[PDB]
Amino acid sequence: TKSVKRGVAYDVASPADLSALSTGMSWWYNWSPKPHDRLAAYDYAGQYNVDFVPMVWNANLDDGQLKLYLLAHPGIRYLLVINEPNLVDQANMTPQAAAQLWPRLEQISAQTGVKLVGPAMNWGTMTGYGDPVAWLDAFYAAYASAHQGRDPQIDYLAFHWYDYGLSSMLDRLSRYGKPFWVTEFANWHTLDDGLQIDSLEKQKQQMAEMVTMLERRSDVFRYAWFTGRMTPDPHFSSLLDAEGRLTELGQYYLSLPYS
Repeated sequence: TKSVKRGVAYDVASPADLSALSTGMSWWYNWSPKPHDRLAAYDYAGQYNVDFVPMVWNANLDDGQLKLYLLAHPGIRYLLVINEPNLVDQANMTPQAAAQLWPRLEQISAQTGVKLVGPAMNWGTMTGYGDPVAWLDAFYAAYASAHQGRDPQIDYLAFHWYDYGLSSMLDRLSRYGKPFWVTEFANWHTLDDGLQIDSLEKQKQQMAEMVTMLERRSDVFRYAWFTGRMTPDPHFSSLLDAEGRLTELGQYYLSLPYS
């Protein structure tokens, strides 16, 4: 038994890594429409009690291939859409470009039953749209313009955050009246102010604070820690080390209480 909210943002490739994660982790995603090819002939849901959630990263979408996959995996009830549109190095989609895509996503929702989770917002780099509120206001106005004043279908907003104040950013984004998935988080504060996360204890402290807060929010359905492994790892953000082995952080993550 474990939290339905608790996930990882990582392209899990190894069944051994699922053995390690699955004691506390309910789900994962890999920024892509299908799991890693290594897992194709493994019943991961039945053996590890984990689910994979597909994602449409940007407008480069093979609608037919995704529909075919979702319809044959009716256990999949959610589709993550649009990875950080206001970041030029990520989805890099203007409000209009996202409005133009959206009916294709709504069609996939009607044809398969999946709820749309996204766009996945952060503080951005796109000219004029650093503030996710400015980007989302514009996306809502663009979509409503094209559809006789109807709002875009948003079942859940998604959010990524690598700093203090995650609860304050969710409060600010509540103005849309939508619940959230927080699909990337960790604390990567770096500036020399006393708050820099420059030790494992400090990442463990901030993981406990953030996880407790996300577990206790009724408007947060799922979250995903960033990430399984990375190198270099200056904030000690990795949950995994050797194939099939947790780090101290990973063991700690899986042990945390939940609602």
